[PDB]
Amino acid sequence: HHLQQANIQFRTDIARTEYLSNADERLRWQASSLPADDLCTENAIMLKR
Amino acid sequence: EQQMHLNVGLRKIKETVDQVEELRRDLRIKSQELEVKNAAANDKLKKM
Amino acid sequence: RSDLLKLQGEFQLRLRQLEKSLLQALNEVKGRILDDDTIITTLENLKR
Amino acid sequence: RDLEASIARYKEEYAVLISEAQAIKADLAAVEAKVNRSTALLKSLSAE
Amino acid sequence: RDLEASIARYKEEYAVLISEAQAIKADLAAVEAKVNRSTALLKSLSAE
Repeated sequence: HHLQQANIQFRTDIARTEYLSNADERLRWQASSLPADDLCTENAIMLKR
Repeated sequence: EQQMHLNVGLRKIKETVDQVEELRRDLRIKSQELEVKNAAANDKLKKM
Repeated sequence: RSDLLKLQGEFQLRLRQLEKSLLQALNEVKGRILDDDTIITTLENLKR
Repeated sequence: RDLEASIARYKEEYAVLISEAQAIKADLAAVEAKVNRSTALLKSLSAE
Repeated sequence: RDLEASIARYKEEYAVLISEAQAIKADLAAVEAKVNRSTALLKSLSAE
């Protein structure tokens, strides 16, 4: 919301998990027994970046 | 980096479309050569 | 359900390699595509 | 003998010629096949 | 017309033939050149 009031351009379609990780990395994360959950995927991105 | 590949990939396809256009022109030219060579050879066999 | 998710995971993986490899083929070929018949065969196999 | 001498050389030449025309026919066959395959490749690469 | 029909086919066939013989002549030329070059290589490799 704040970026909108500041006229800072950002896309509102792509999810944060898709923009911060690739499908190849998510495939390996599943093989490592990471639960198929968006919050769990967000945690994996944090554990990498 | 992605935009670099797309521009190269697009330009190779566009060049390819040009190549077949002249190759079809070459194909027509080679057909004309066959017509000339075949006609010249037949008249020579006739003189024979 | 479990088998399909494994199958669909591999299938989506393969398509990503296929679009990457096909892009690489056009980004690493010199001159024209038609000149090297190997590049033409590789594109057909990747497309197939 | 003067005619057999005219004919000999001329016919040898026309055999060299019709063979040359036949060789070009193979070249045209290679060209036309390359046109169709590259056109099919271009049609297959239309989506990409 | 029956003779012109006999002759047409036979002469087309003999043109395909003399062209085939000429193509083999190129093959023999490639073979004989390969013999001389490999023999010279063998003579050059005699000391080694």
